[PDB]
Amino acid sequence: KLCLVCSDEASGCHYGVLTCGSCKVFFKRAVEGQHNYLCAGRNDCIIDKIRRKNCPACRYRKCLQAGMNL
Amino acid sequence: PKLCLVCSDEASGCHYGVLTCGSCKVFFKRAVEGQHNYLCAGRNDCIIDKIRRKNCPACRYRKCLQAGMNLE
DNA sequence: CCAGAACATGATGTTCTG
DNA sequence: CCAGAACATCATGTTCTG
Ligand SMILES: [Zn+2]
Ligand SMILES: [Zn+2]
Ligand SMILES: [Zn+2]
Ligand SMILES: [Zn+2]
Repeated sequence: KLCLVCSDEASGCHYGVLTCGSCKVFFKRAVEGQHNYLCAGRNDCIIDKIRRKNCPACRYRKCLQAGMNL
Repeated sequence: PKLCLVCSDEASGCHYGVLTCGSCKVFFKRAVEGQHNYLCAGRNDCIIDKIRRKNCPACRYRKCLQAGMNLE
């Protein structure tokens, strides 16, 4: 039921992992994109339904640690 | 000189009482009028510079107020 | 049911206007 | 020179399509 990356309502098993739709397409664009994402914090941001917008670097990192893969 | 007191980018002039760049100018005005409720994902002390200022509206808004920005 | 594209919408930053 | 609106361009998220 819950996205393992942002804890929003999950939609299905995506890229190996139970995630929401927004996290699905974020992760695909991160991996297949340039993107030199820079954290404004300490590389340990909270990733929420809301706070996931704030830090792509941490969102992407949390995706990987969740086992998201192509 | 001159530098934005909010994000350290080049200031374009004195806006809402403070030396700021144009982007911080419109950001502030947008924030003090808008919805908004912003949430920090870090520890309420994010680095706000030209690079990172898009990351944390909450901290950028905070720096705007600390610098003394206001509508009058 | 899922990947990937598309189509809205959001958030931002520069330019134009008063 | 500055405020506010308008325009353009993102990043993000939902819906359509394979
Ligand atoms: Zn998610
Ligand atoms: Zn971060
Ligand atoms: Zn600024
Ligand atoms: Zn912050």
